[PDB]
Amino acid sequence: RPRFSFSIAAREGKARTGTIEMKRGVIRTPAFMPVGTAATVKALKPETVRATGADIILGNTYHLMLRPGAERIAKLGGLHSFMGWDRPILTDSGGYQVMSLSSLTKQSEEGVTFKSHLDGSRHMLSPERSIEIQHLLGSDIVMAFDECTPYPATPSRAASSMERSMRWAKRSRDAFDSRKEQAENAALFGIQQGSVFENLRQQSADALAEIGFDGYAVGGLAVGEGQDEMFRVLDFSVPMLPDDKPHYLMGVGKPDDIVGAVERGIDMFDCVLPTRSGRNGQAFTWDGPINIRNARFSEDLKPLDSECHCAVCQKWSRAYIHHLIRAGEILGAMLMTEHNIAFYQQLMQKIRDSISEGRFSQFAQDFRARYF
Amino acid sequence: RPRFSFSIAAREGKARTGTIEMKRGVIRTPAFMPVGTAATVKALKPETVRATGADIILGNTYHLMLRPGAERIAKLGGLHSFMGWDRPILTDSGGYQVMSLSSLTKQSEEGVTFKSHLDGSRHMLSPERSIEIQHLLGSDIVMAFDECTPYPATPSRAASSMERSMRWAKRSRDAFDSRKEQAENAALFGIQQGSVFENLRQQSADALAEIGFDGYAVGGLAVGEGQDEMFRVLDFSVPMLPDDKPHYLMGVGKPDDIVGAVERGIDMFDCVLPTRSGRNGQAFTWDGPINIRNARFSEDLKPLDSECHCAVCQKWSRAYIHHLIRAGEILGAMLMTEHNIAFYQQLMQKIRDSISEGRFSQFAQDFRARYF
Ligand SMILES: Nc1cc(N)c2c(=O)[nH][nH]c(=O)c2c1
Ligand SMILES: Nc1cc(N)c2c(=O)[nH][nH]c(=O)c2c1
Ligand SMILES: [Zn+2]
Ligand SMILES: [Zn+2]
Repeated sequence: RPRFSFSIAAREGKARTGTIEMKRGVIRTPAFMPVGTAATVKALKPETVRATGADIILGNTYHLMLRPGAERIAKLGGLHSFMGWDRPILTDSGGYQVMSLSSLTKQSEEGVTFKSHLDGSRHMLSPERSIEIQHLLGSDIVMAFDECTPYPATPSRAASSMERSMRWAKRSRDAFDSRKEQAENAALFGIQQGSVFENLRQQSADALAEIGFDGYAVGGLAVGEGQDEMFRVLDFSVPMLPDDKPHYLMGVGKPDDIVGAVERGIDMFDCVLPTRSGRNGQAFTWDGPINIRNARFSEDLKPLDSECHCAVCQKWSRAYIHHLIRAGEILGAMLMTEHNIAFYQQLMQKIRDSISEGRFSQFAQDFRARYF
Repeated sequence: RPRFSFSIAAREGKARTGTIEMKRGVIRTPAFMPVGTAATVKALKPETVRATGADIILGNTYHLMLRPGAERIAKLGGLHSFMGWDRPILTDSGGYQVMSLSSLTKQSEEGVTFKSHLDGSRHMLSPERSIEIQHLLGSDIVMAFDECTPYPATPSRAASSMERSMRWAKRSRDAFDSRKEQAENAALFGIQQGSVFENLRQQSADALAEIGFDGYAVGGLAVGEGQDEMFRVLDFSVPMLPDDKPHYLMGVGKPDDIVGAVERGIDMFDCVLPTRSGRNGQAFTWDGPINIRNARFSEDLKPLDSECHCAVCQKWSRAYIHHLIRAGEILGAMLMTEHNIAFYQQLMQKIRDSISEGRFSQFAQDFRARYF
């Protein structure tokens, strides 16, 4: 396969369905990427993640540079080898989690200096270091290092962050290209910023396209603005990005958000929702999510979802998983997670098929009628 | 298959190797039984437990009567159906864990009344109720309800507990037999008591044989007496039990204890060691156990054990599992547990094969030379 090749097979309105070919595998889009936090998709062996239908997973750069270490993972043969996942891996830049999880973050034009929320150590993450860490990890899709703008943002602050992000996008591009091995085997995605302001999003899109990237992510969303606002922003933002390249909506995972995002042109998604779902009792079903911990499921012999085809719904009942979760049993987490990720992948398959068949709009309608 | 049929295929000294045929499956002996505490073998799907080579698992009656409830499990179709394990299941009487984990235990000739260490509720466990609960669970091998004697024990107290246990063994037998369905489909094991005293063990063995059971367990050991004393007691105790029936050593699981116990006539074992091992970093190897959390394994690319054939040793390195455990990741527990249970099953296979081939004594010697 080629280093990177995105092809759209079918369309319906703004929605697209196709594939991304990379050296390590083919990615069917719209795609959902399970998140591997500390070099592991929570409570799941990589073979199980693949069994759910996943073509690609996301790796958190922030956690990896801290815990085992980027250099260490490289010495061990790369993240793929390390965790046992031989398919594509998209890695975030680490920046977003630096601003969310780390201590004493000192920001500058050069990058960001911060303290670990673990050992209390110190690191100087920058566009160059982030690209380098992602290289050390052996990432297939590398995200440009940016600065996520907090919501709500004033036009002036949103402009400054976006402008800095565009400058950092150029530095990310150059860092990526100067590393021969990485440029020849991996892909690079740029990230659009501009908060909720149309003019800023347009300037960001133009700057990104001018630099040139393999894919374009819509950043700065799913940060407290609500679905209506997110959709309103996506309405004008997605059309600004190059049509022939993948559109990636970062940190978006509620089923209804994904459906609406695909209707607006998004091809890729990632979220912790599925993994953190079965950690509190939340299991997704076609009739809406349910909290397995509720007493009404103590003697329910039916599977988590009536039509889901995952191994969990084939083999175990709600009653058993209810008991497992309430007992604080690890198997409870394993089973809940497998089902949830499988549910998401089935959602992505239903989306891809409906687009390919020109009945996506009807699917979106039927999905919402039942889900809500 | 028959309700119960034990047959010895080979012998070497006191050691035996054979099979127990039951309706739900064949059990190869000497056998190691993984422990399913809250209706789950910690961090493992039942298919994975079977993949390690396990022919049978143990179910904790104490935990089950408390958490989901015996009656509830029965209404749900039995423990086998509930947890997804269709092979034999041996259930303890619940008594031992009543004296170890529960609050305010009030003992009498009728049984034991106690408070739950969970909700703080109250229950009246007796030989009749224990047998009944095990029936409700759908147990294949039912353990008689006894009274484990604390170590050290005075001759007088050991005698009183043993005598009470023999009276409770008779009540267990009668309770079991009066329940047609249970008597026709399940097996009943009696438990020998008498502490470290030879005369008491002899009286217990005689009383048990007089009543008649499908199997005989050596109870009252692995309670703080040390390996030398345990072995010394087994030396004279095992020969007192019927030779043509299975000999079960309860709560014994260190690899060296199992080897020495088999040399003394034991056919069945169960222990939490394997499951609680990979919870602190302990992984068993042929060169002795290792603590995966130790910094020396951070960049060790070799598998947990060099010759182990489990899926974990085929797919992941010490370095990865070291990181997972130190990161508090669930997959760390899943991988450590699978390997440890697989190691135990391989130990049981090496024991069975060496007995069948008349070279067990040599195996025991070689095993210890390397393990220590
Ligand atoms: N919701 C979001 C999640 C993310 N991981 C990111 C990011 O990594 N970079 N930039 C972003 O804007 C962003 C937004
Ligand atoms: N070590 C032991 C573990 C056990 N689960 C038991 C038991 O269940 N009954 N009686 C016993 O003596 C005993 C001993
Ligand atoms: Zn399912
Ligand atoms: Zn192994």
